Amino acid sequence: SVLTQSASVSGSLGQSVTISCTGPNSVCCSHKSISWYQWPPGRAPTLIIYEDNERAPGISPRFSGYKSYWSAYLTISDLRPEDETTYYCCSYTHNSGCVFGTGTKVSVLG
Amino acid sequence: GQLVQSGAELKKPGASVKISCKTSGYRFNFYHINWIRQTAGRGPEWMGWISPYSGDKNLAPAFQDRVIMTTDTEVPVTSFTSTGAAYMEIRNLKFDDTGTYFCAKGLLRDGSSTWLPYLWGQGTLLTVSS
Amino acid sequence: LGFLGAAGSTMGAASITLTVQARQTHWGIKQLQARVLAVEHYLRDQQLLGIWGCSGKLICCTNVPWNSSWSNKSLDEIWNNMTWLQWDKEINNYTQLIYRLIEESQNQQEKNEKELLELD
Amino acid sequence: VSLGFLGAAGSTMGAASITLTVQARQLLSGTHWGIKQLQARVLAVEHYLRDQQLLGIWGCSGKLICCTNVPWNSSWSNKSLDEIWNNMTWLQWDKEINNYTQLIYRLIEESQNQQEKNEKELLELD
Amino acid sequence: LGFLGAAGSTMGAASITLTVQARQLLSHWGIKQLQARVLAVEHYLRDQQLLGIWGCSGKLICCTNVPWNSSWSNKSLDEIWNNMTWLQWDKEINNYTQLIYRLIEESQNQQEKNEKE
Ligand SMILES: *[C@@H]1O[C@H](CO)[C@@H](O[C@@H]2O[C@H](CO)[C@@H](O[C@@H]3O[C@H](CO[C@H]4O[C@H](CO[C@H]5O[C@H](CO)[C@@H](O)[C@H](O)[C@@H]5O)[C@@H](O)[C@H](O[C@H]5O[C@H](CO)[C@@H](O)[C@H](O)[C@@H]5O)[C@@H]4O)[C@@H](O)[C@H](O[C@H]4O[C@H](CO)[C@@H](O)[C@H](O)[C@@H]4O[C@H]4O[C@H](CO)[C@@H](O)[C@H](O)[C@@H]4O)[C@@H]3O)[C@H](O)[C@H]2NC(C)=O)[C@H](O)[C@H]1NC(C)=O
Ligand SMILES: *[C@@H]1O[C@H](CO)[C@@H](O[C@@H]2O[C@H](CO)[C@@H](O[C@@H]3O[C@H](CO[C@H]4O[C@H](CO)[C@@H](O)[C@H](O[C@H]5O[C@H](CO)[C@@H](O)[C@H](O)[C@@H]5O)[C@@H]4O)[C@@H](O)[C@H](O[C@H]4O[C@H](CO)[C@@H](O)[C@H](O)[C@@H]4O)[C@@H]3O)[C@H](O)[C@H]2NC(C)=O)[C@H](O)[C@H]1NC(C)=O
Ligand SMILES: *[C@@H]1O[C@H](CO[C@@H]2O[C@@H](C)[C@@H](O)[C@@H](O)[C@@H]2O)[C@@H](O[C@@H]2O[C@H](CO)[C@@H](O[C@@H]3O[C@H](CO)[C@@H](O)[C@H](O)[C@@H]3O)[C@H](O)[C@H]2NC(C)=O)[C@H](O)[C@H]1NC(C)=O
Ligand SMILES: *[C@@H]1O[C@H](CO)[C@@H](O[C@@H]2O[C@H](CO)[C@@H](O[C@@H]3O[C@H](CO)[C@@H](O)[C@H](O)[C@@H]3O)[C@H](O)[C@H]2NC(C)=O)[C@H](O)[C@H]1NC(C)=O
Ligand SMILES: *[C@@H]1O[C@H](CO)[C@@H](O)[C@H](O)[C@H]1NC(C)=O
Ligand SMILES: *[C@@H]1O[C@H](CO)[C@@H](O)[C@H](O)[C@H]1NC(C)=O
Ligand SMILES: *[C@@H]1O[C@H](CO)[C@@H](O)[C@H](O)[C@H]1NC(C)=O
Ligand SMILES: *[C@@H]1O[C@H](CO)[C@@H](O)[C@H](O)[C@H]1NC(C)=O
Repeated sequence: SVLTQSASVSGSLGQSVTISCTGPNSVCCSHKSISWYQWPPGRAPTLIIYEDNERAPGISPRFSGYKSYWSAYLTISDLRPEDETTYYCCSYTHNSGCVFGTGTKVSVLG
Repeated sequence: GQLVQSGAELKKPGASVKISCKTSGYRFNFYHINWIRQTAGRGPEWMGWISPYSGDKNLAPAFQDRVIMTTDTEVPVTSFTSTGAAYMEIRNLKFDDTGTYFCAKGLLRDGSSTWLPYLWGQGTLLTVSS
Repeated sequence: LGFLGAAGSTMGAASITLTVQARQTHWGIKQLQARVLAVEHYLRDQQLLGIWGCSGKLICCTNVPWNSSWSNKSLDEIWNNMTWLQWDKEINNYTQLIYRLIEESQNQQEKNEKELLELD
Repeated sequence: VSLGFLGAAGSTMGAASITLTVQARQLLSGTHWGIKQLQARVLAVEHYLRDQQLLGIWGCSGKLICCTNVPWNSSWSNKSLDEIWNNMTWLQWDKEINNYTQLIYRLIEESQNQQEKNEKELLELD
Repeated sequence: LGFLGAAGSTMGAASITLTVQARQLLSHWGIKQLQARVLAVEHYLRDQQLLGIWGCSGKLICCTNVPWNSSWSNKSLDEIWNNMTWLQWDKEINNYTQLIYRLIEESQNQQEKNEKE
């Protein structure tokens, strides 16, 4: 859990929501890729973003990711009630395993 | 594409547990199998993966001394579909090993992210008690 | 590898082997038919390449845009998650359409190149 | 929107140039009976290759339209480009120069061989 | 001139006539006639396939990246091009011809890998 995320991010429906993920510069994000998951409690997770730049197959266009040397982030356009779940970032390389961060919760205002 | 896991089981400390993961609807040998664990005090953690094709394994140091992975030989259904199963055994269980265990299908062949999970089983619970 | 050795590999992985696969009284009558048949198939493929302007190359880029109705898959989904055998099924109803579009584009390209030369 | 095979035959030469691929394709595709079918298959191959043999020699292979370095002779035709391209079918044109077709072909072949000889020499000097 | 009229000429002089021989490579008893017609086609295509493999298709003269091995011949270019016929030349390297052909094919394979990048 060397990667850290804000405990929560809030916004109104239809609002853009952005989730940051950061860590030690040896971990994030040089020579590393970030994947982003939805992980509702009591249920299997769904993967939204690969390589911190691309939507996974079956994923709606409202989701996108951005990358920088110091940090990476997930942005959710058009926030909907269905998106009010726990999210996790993960660092990975082609030669190493997944390292999950602390995670965050998205909250809908209203 | 679907994965099915062994149901929840109660264990005594120091006991080993084996969890099966039956698969269907896709070629078993074409994708990595990822074992993922979730514990309330730790969150999700990667336990490692095994290739069904080569038998090659990549485990975190945390699990290298405790976890053994193996797979069944695939049985074909169509030229592009097969069935089979993955198994994992955890030795010397501790109370810290309690949590939900998931089996997941690898994303793709020949990519930069081949072993990342894409499809997940529902997952099942492991409990440890005196 | 060898002839068709890449068939189970992904489409992207297979691209390295195209060079390898680019290659290749009663009984006497059957051999004559066999010889003619082998020639017809060789020339059939070369006929299309010559028309497309792709002749002499294993890989030939064209000016025809991809239509998403032929496939909605991303490049990573196609090149790294599929065999050529699987891909051939997905576009089986569009293959002839694509071929005609390549041919039309080639004729327009050459017409334009002729006109550029006429102006010099 | 295609006119179909030979649909351009009645068109002007300039218009016909749009449809060259229609004609180029299907040159190969379109017991007593058994031998006749075999002869038909061999003949179609010889026909196709005959034209390709000339194109490969001319350096025109792989192209639908191939410009050359051989000058037009007014004795072959005295017509202006508009008189040819906008006022004639290819059928009419072939008849007009039917006696010069082989003469032109030999001149193209000679020019190609000299061109390649010169290209080699230019590379040898580098 | 004429078909093979250059055969006794120097290799350099002969090169002016390559098109003369390049053309006319094409053009019960019904079976016998077909076998000959197919044979003429197969030989024509055999040579064309080699040119396609070598990357020389469509060219009468084709330069390659394969270096000349002096063991195949130690003769100077002036001695070869102006003091020999092609008939004599083929005899001198008749035992190395298949080796040279394989080397050209290998060189093209390396070139194709580079063009892909
Ligand atoms: C039949 O189908 C199966 C379906 O899976 C095919 O298998 C798939 O094959 C591809 C390769 O073609 C694999 O992708 C690559 O995986 C490596 C990581 O590999 C892990 O396993 C290695 C062992 O297994 C492989 O090799 C054996 C043979 O030895 C095969 O039998 C297997 O099938 C596998 O191919 C192991 O050696 C690796 O070690 C690394 O990690 C361990 C961890 O503990 C370390 O100790 C090691 O030191 C080492 O670091 C590893 O455990 C990835 O690295 C590859 O990524 C590179 O290539 C990608 C594609 O180009 C690229 O996108 C990436 O960015 C990355 O690029 C780097 O490497 C390239 C190659 O060298 C360079 O060109 C590039 O410049 C850059 O440097 C890649 O993801 C699939 O994982 C594998 N799938 C499965 C399920 O196993 C199989 O090949 C088919 N068979 C045939 C004949 O077609
Ligand atoms: C069979 O044989 C016939 C006869 O030879 C071929 O027909 C010829 O086809 C060519 C194709 O390019 C024609 O060339 C063009 O001619 C038109 C002439 O204008 C006339 O035709 C129009 C047809 O749609 C018509 O709309 C015009 O009249 C209407 O509109 C005007 C203007 O508003 C109005 O005033 C009238 O009252 C009408 O309402 C008019 O009758 C010309 O306009 C074209 O110009 C364009 O294309 C050329 C070439 O690219 C270009 O240079 C120009 O700049 C412009 O872009 C063009 O010149 C030719 O006229 C036809 N000949 C005849 C006798 O009709 C036919 O194609 C052959 N068939 C086959 C299968 O080969
Ligand atoms: C790699 O490819 C697999 C398989 O895809 C199948 O085979 C390919 C070669 C192509 O021919 C595809 O057109 C073909 O479908 C991908 O997995 C597939 O994903 C889809 C969803 O996108 C699965 O179907 C869904 O299943 C869920 C189950 O809950 C339903 O809710 C959905 O409605 C839908 O039916 C499909 O089952 C699954 N594989 C197979 C064999 O069906 C895989 O995603 C792909 N990898 C990547 C990175 O693209
Ligand atoms: C048949 O063989 C004879 C003898 O080898 C060939 O004769 C040679 O022909 C060439 C021209 O094709 C002559 O070349 C010229 O020589 C003069 C000097 O004499 C030079 O100034 C020119 O620039 C050019 O090089 C060559 O001299 C001549 N050799 C002799 C001994 O006379 C003949 O050409 C052959 N025929 C064919 C069709 O190959
Ligand atoms: C894709 O094909 C359809 C076929 O009806 C066509 O309408 C559409 O314009 C095509 N798209 C592009 C970008 O050419
Ligand atoms: C192509 O047509 C066949 C029926 O001829 C159909 O079974 C197949 O699914 C079609 N392919 C696509 C991609 O629609
Ligand atoms: C043009 O043709 C005449 C014969 O009609 C010929 O004598 C003359 O050399 C030709 N011109 C060219 C440049 O070929
Ligand atoms: C071709 O030559 C013949 C005489 O051999 C002559 O009758 C005919 O008109 C010529 N054709 C043309 C198009 O000049």
